[PDB]
Amino acid sequence: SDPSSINGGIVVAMTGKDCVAIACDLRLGSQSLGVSNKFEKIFHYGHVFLGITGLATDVTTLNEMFRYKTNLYKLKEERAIEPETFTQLVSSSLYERRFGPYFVGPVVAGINSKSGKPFIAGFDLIGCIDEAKDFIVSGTASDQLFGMCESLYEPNLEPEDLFETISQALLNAADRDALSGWGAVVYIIKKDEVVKRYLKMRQD
Amino acid sequence: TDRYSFSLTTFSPSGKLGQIDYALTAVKQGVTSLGIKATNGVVIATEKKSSSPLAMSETLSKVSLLTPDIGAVYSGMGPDYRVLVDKSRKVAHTSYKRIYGEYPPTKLLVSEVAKIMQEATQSGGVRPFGVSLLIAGHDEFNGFSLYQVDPSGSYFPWKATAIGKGSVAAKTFLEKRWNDELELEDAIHIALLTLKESVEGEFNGDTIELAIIGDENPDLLGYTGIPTDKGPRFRKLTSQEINDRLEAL
Amino acid sequence: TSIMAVTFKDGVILGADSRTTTGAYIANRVTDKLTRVHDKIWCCRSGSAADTQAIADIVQYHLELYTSQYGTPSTETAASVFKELCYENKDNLTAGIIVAGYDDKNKGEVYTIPLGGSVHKLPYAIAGSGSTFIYGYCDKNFRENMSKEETVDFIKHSLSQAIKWDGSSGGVIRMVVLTAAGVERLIFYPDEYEQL
Amino acid sequence: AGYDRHITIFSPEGRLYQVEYAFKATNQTNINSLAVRGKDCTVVISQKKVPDKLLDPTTVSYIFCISRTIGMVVNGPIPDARNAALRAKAEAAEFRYKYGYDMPCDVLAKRMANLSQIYTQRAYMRPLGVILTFVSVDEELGPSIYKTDPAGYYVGYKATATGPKQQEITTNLENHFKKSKIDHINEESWEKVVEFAITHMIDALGTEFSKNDLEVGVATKDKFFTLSAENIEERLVAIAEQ
Amino acid sequence: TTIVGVKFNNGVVIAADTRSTQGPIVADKNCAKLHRISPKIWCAGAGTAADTEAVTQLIGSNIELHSLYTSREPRVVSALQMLKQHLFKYQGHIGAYLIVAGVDPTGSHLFSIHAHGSTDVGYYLSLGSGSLAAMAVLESHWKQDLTKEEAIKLASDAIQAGIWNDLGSGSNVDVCVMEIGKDAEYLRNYLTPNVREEKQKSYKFPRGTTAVLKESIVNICDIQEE
Amino acid sequence: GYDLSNSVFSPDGRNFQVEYAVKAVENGTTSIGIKCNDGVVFAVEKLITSKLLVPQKNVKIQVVDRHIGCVYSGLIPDGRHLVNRGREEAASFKKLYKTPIPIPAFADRLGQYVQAHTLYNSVRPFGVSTIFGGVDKNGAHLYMLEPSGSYWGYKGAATGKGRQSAKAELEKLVDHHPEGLSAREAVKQAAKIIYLAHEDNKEKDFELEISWCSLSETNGLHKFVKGDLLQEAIDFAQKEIN
Amino acid sequence: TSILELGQLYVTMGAKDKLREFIPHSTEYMMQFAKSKTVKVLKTLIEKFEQVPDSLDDQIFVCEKSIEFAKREKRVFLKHSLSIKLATLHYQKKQYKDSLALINDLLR
Amino acid sequence: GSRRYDSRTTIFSPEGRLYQVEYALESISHAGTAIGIMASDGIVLAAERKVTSTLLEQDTSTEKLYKLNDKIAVAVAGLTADAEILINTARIHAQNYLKTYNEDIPVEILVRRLSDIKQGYTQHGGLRPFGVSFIYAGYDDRYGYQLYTSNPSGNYTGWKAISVGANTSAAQTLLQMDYKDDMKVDDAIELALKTLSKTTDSSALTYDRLEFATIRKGANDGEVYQKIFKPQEIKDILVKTGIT
Repeated sequence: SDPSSINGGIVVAMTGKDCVAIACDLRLGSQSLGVSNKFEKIFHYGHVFLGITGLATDVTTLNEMFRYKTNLYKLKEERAIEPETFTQLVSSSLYERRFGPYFVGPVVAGINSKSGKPFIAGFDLIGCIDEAKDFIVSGTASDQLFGMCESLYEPNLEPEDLFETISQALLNAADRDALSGWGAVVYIIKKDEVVKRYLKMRQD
Repeated sequence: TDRYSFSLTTFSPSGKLGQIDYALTAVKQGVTSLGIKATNGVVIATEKKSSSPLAMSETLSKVSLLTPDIGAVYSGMGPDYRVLVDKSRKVAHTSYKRIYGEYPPTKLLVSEVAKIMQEATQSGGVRPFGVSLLIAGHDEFNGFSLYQVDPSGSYFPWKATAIGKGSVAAKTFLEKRWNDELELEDAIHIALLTLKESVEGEFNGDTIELAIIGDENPDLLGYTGIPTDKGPRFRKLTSQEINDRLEAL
Repeated sequence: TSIMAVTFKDGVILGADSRTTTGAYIANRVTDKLTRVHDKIWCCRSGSAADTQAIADIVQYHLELYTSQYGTPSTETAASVFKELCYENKDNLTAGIIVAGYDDKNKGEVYTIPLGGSVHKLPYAIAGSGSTFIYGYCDKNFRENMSKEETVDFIKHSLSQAIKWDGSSGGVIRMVVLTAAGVERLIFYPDEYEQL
Repeated sequence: AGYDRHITIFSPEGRLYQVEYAFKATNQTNINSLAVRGKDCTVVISQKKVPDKLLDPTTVSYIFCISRTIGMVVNGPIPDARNAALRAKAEAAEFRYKYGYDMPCDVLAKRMANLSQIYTQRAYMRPLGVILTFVSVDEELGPSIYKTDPAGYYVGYKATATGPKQQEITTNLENHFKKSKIDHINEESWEKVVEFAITHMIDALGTEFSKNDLEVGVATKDKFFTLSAENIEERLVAIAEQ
Repeated sequence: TTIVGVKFNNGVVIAADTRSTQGPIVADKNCAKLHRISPKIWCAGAGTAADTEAVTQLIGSNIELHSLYTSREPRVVSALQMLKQHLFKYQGHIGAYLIVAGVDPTGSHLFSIHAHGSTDVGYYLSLGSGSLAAMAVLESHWKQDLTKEEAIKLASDAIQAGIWNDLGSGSNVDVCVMEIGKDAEYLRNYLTPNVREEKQKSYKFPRGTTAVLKESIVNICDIQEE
Repeated sequence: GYDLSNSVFSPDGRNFQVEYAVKAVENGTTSIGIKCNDGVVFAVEKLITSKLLVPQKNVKIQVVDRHIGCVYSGLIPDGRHLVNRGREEAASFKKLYKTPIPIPAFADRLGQYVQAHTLYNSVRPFGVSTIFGGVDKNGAHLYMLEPSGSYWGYKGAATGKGRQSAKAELEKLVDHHPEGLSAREAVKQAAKIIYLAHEDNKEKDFELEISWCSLSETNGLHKFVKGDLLQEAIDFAQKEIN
Repeated sequence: TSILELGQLYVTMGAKDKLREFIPHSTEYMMQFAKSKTVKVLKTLIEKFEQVPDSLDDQIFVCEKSIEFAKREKRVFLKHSLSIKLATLHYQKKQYKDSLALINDLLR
Repeated sequence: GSRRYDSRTTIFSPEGRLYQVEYALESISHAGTAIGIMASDGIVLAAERKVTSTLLEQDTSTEKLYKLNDKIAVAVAGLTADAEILINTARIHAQNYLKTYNEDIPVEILVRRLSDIKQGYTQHGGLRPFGVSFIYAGYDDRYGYQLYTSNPSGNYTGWKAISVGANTSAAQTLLQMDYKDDMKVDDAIELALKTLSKTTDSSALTYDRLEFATIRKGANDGEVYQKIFKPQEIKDILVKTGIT
């Protein structure tokens, strides 16, 4: 019916201690048909990670839009662009496409490397700075995700245990979803190094 | 009609651009200002001047605020400084407090204002603004920084510099007076002492304008109850604070 | 909303009721509708709160600029700024504006300007949704050049029928008096006008 | 090129001669003003001269009402006086509209100032050859005088004068505040500030004045008025009976 | 989502709550809806989230530019006016409901602006969605001539009862008390409603429970060194 | 070079262009404006170049609105542009404020237009002097506008070749009648000094055109004096100069 | 705030042996302070001692000891300042041969 | 009026030639030298600063050296204001190319685009040129390492060794005798240093007056490490080559 729900897909992001994790499913098709599992929805610009849901075309156009700006930032400033001003950047580019809205949901996940402090932030649609320091949820099955996350999470976890928690929070939610079910990637993101583990997940 | 869109700055037959050669002379026909960069802070100090002594001097500003961490100070023309300070602020808000929702780093602010000078060098109906600016400011990631933007549109970082008419003598004085670690307390005494060799005028806080990009002041914050942000790192020094330091030279 | 103005011997008195609704909920019941856009030319806002407010500024912009180049404008003149702007935004916006002022030459004058934009000179004007109830009371009982105290109790009795029958109006009744003497505020509380 | 001061271009001396030529043209009406800050008022007095009997004396004027709080006194040619009177009016409407209070004098000094710079930066706009004295009474800054000039330079004043013989006035004002030892006369009423002002002007210019050769403008709190020749006549007798 | 502002003749208290919603799902458990137009002018926002936040940015910039050119401290009325024009040219398609509270060189203030371009005055305003519930409380216990100590109780209890009579309300009560002649005081988390009930079972799992179908390592943290 | 244009400045306060525009107006025919108690009375000397002309069929007094007489000297075509412009500006004001324009308002407008033509490289300042007035509801007023954009109130103004004869005789008329004179009585006065202003212009022959705007004769409209009233004026003057 | 009011402690004071003594212990206090504004402060304590005579010897002593610290702990600026005052103590006590040798050496 | 005072500087001379272009070329030998030397394993870019003072901060300065993208950096010699502009034009062009094809720009394409920009200013509009000369060091797979100079007219030619700025004729003679087709990067660094030691416009040649940067295949997995050196790494390799 609405554009975002045609293309499906979910993004979950959860702080731990000194670390963060962002995760997605890799289904991407239109309506009934699953077309591809060779589509990643988490992109990164330096050490800011951006996964994004909703309309498949506005995903790939924000990947290009944001990229172009974080080049101009890297050359000019000569340091990587920090997640904390990336949050403001997300708000501003949406909000000037106020009319002709983008039917999206950015989930920004990163680590401030100058204190070691874990940072997450959210957006849906044309702005809305969804503050948390616990988790941010987005996508077309935010309801499913949301349940798993609020009950499991105990604050200030170890990165290994953060991996157990987020693997579960995607797995159970996804097959009580019809707009997901094909593939899954979990980025465990330490403030010195980036592990990508693709999970096993039953086919729809 | 109008048909002034042809450049009024052109290369000279001997090379170099005549109009920017003219503008720089003008900077040394002005007032005198200097800046010293300390380890833990930055100071700028300049002379306040007016036509008659019956004119005020508190309603005039030659140290002006761009951001709460970045002040500017000039030598050159008063009228030409006034407009560019406003344009400096306008571009600092529109291209960095709307798109990053915060204030720009000193290097990034320098560069913006250098474009505005640049289109005063290119195109018709402009002649260069005849100022040299110091832009001292502080950002977190490169710490304390001192710049000089010139009539030409280049910028230079410096470790200590002066501009104005008493410039050639002043940088010679500051060459022996610069040290590898200088404290901000010590620097304040230095800048006053240099500008005392450069100014004959009756030497009070009311004629010497002092501004520091020292350290953060949570009392100029304007609010409390937020511990996350901290106040202005700029702090304009009014007559009373300078008067104690007059006596300590 | 209920506003009116009615002329008298030395000027005009302007009258209003300060209840201001959005739907069923009153947003604020002390909200003034009596607006100074020039210092002897006041006006009374009605129709949508937004729409009239925007118009009252742009009309202020053009009478300020009148007074600095050409001397103070007449009531006739201020009405015509309202007219021609209501003209441009007839379908875009709605306004009811009754324009009432003191002139030092022709005394006080009342013009009324509906939403289409037209002017009509009248000795008395009513507008709002309070005014389709009080129509008959106002016309039986009116005589030109009535004493000051008789004006005060007429506008009062008129506006007490408006608050009684229309429920969209209410609050305090306020008035502005334009006279040779100056601008004088009146206010009458609910406990005063129910008896009177 | 032989073109070097037809446009607003620096000289080998690094200067704008073009702009200097404006300041040699601010003295063509040869009128003089003096304006002094009381304690709770501002007063500005200027000369009036009519060259013929055949003008109407009322309309001849140099003190132009801009806001209802900001008076403006003009030294230099009346064509550029008017263009300066108009622009200012435009900004005064403009400030109220967008910021929702009346324009401060302080802010009128910088707008009209920045506008002056823009006329010496275009290579096709000739600057106004008018020195404007802006008198006001502000509540946030107190009584103030701001003087702009054809360059766009400005500063505040404790008192100031303008005009070709204005050096003379500078002597009177300097000597006067030297004795008081404060920037403003301690006097709580506008009447006696009109009385003081005329006295220094009689001393300086060396000529006593009449009702029809004066023009007086007074800024009080919250209103700006000009006095007529009749109210000025009263003031003159009371200097004699001090 | 409720806003109260309580003007008294010493200062002004403006308080609002931290629950933001996106329909029946609670979007955020703490988010600061108290925005600083200026340091001395704080407002709060109710209504559409993406439209409050962004337009406090626009005017925040425009008021600072303005004050720097005027070399005087902001007026409140300056904030109110900037907003009014801006909203009106979109003709109510930006659904901002602000209570613009502020001290200035004219005294303590409280104004309202609604999502059409309408502006109202008052010494007590209530606005937003949970308005109705806060408004009811106020009129019974108010009087003019409050102190900051009276006012702060009354506002915060109207916000606490708004939780318990509205579903958009919830979570922590933030209050900001801006006195005249002082720095504004952000007494955040003045009232805690409730602490989240202790759950009866640990849910942290064994390690190696999940499976990994493949994996790879990429470090984007560096580009390949010498 | 610095003596050639309008955007130039020169260190004598002169701006040689504009001064040269007065020299154009100095080739014009005499035009007077008699300010009377009830209104204004214009007359213009109209040179009869040749006996080939069709007589009384060129009007050098053109109306602006319905209540502001306008008569100009200098370059005839150039003046026609300035009047067209003040008929636009009158019409804009009539719409926007729904009253016939005041004369101090009409003054502001025209004043601005000619001032404009001294600040650009690509324009020439117009070389015409206007004389305009009428009756508005603040009373009758009269203004003369210099090519420099200078103007003043006036109880009698003139311009033209025979501004020499005319001025001295206007002094005579304010010392005849220092309490003013009637607009009817002033028809005969405009005839008398236009005739005397053709003894600086006696190489030709001429036709006298007289128009008035007075409250008390024309109900505040700008009308022409015509038929038998007009020939009584011609005879009166004709017999004095013989 | 503590140093300015320690200035009253050393010398004001009335002519005593304790005044004498106190000035050689001011130079000890100097070394603890060890900062930029110590340099200016030192000179003024020394001037007040000069002003009131208390032991010929001892005056010359405190200046010499301070010129020693003025090239090893404090900078060049201090040393020539103190050396002018040493020159002055010599000329006024009427030792012209010592005052000359001191002056010449400075002045290239 | 305006047409009278019009410069007309964009007309041909009797020679068919453009006076302002030559005047631009005249003035760049008043700015410092920037040299490129192409080794077979990398590219050395070696620039001599046109300023120096002991009170200068010349340590955060990258006042000759700019990254246009992480694979193509430039050496700038001339009027710095005009140059700054083109530098952000170039960044905007690189990112555009990257938006539309999702592939980094080849060195051939970006050098043609900057050059056309220059061409416009001398061709019409009555403007004066942008007096800048760029030495482009870049890596692409399609043609490898490629070295390039462009001039204010807006014309480019590839080079195996080039010098721009001050003493162009001089540096060229030297380069021709001490070049070999294939070198290591070190030998190049050495040569880069050596030419600037014989051409330096002050007798002394120091690290704090060198900006110096390479692009090296010392990044494994067929990638290129853009390195702009710190002046304390310059100090060691200058003692290595035995200059100081």
